[PDB]
Amino acid sequence: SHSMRYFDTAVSRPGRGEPRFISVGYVDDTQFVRFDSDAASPRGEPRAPWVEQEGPEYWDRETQKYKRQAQADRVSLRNLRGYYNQSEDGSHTLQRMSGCDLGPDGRLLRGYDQSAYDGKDYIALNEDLRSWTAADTAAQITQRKLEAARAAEQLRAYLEGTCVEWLRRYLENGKETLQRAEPPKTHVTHHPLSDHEATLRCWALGFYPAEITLTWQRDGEDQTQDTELVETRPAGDGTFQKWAAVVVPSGQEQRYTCHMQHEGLQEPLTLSWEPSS
Amino acid sequence: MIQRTPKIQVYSRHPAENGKSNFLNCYVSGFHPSDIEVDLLKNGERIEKVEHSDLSFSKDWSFYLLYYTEFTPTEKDEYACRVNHVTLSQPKIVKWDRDM
Amino acid sequence: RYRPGTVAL
Amino acid sequence: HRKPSLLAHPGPLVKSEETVILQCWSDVRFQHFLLHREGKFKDTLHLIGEHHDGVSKANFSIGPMMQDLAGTYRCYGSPYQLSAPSDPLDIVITGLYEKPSLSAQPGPTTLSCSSRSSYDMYHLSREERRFSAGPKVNGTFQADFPLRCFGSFRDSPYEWSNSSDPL
Repeated sequence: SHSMRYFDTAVSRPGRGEPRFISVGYVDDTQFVRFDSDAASPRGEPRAPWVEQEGPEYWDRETQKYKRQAQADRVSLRNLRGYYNQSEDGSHTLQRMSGCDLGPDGRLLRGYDQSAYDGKDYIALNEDLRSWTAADTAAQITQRKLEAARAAEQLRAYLEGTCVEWLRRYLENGKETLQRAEPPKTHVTHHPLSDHEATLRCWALGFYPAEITLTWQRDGEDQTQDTELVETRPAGDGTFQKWAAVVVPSGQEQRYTCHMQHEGLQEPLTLSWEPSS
Repeated sequence: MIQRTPKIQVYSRHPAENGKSNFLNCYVSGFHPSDIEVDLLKNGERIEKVEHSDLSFSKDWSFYLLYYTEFTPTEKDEYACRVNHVTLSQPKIVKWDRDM
Repeated sequence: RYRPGTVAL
Repeated sequence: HRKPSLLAHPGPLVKSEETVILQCWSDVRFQHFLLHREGKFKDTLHLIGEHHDGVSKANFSIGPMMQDLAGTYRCYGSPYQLSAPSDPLDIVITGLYEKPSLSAQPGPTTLSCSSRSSYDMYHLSREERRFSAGPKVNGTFQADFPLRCFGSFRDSPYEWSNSSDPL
């Protein structure tokens, strides 16, 4: 089971030029493409080697789509400023998620084209790829225009056809990096907090994909209600990191174990703080 | 109009070994809108060559970014990340604890 | 492969 | 300081991507021409003056016709001193939605333009005139002209839907 998603951000900047349109593309947790309407010569660029060998005819087409989308999102920002009766002097954000989810069989699991306005859900293509769901009465106007323009047909065809095909191709051409397990490297660190307290931090480093779970357990008790869990970080090289900390009484840490389930493993790992001596 | 404050994480790509090369990372996530000011600090002094990822966001529509730089850590060298955002009245300083 | 163009919102 | 003529070639109603030309001219010999669009996206363009047969003309190429290029245009004919604004020219983009259907009662040669896409307005032309739709019982929306058609939405009366069946 895999995924391909495009994330778009259009931000209006009234007195300082056209709205900035940024679009990034992902296969699962791996970015492969990028577009920035503020670059010197705005062009869709590759960000993963398994799209660098696509012809210039590919990148020219993608770039044309991106420029047109920048214009259409400028227009959309204007229209939504109108719909909500908002001033022409504020900065507003329009976001989009589009793309296809592939089941374990490779067939289309789910087609997505959803849009948020100022971080709030605005309008979403429904799973039948034939109807829309509008969050308020301004989005109903957008729904009527979308319907009259047969937008769900073009989108339904992109999602059912081009999206799934090219995701299959991306997945094969980068079968190694993309379909590899890649489990996390682990260890447990000990840090003196104060008299009668000290922190145990459990590390998971260098893993792909990003989905992972670590939990601290004292002997049996599940201290998630007391565990400090940071959100999963990018290490910077396409892999991910995470840690979980628990505050414990000094000299009582052997009761604690870190339990770690991830894709690149079978047996969920259980590791404890081990001083070397 | 919804506004979310950023969560900030200062960390190196790999566990710091003195004299060995590494990447200093500041990860900002969960914020809205996308306008954000992030700088890295050596001795509380700003750092020139600081690259950042392309602006992307999460399924709840909040944005995230990775600002990073090359560095080689020292016992006595110190590093921080400063973040300013409309949700904040004064920028947050978050120092690089190599144990976090 | 990016999605195809649509009318504005 | 005499208002010029603004003429849309080959007409005021443009289809998407189709470059259309706005001609501004007068027997008054300004060496500068300023074209102003009011509407969704206000804008102002500068062409320098052309002189031919006693008329100063100016051919404003407005390019691949997009939504942001529809609106109401005037032009003004010494860079600072400008003329009185020309008569207004409503320039619309067409080609965005599904075209409607034209029934008539009774004769073929009380019209009607129909679609179940709930347009807010409808329009006409020959080689204009408008009316806003009113819904009904079978799930359709309707307007009819007492006596070529287009649809449009209330917030954008310059973005029209597709050249319907001729008649």
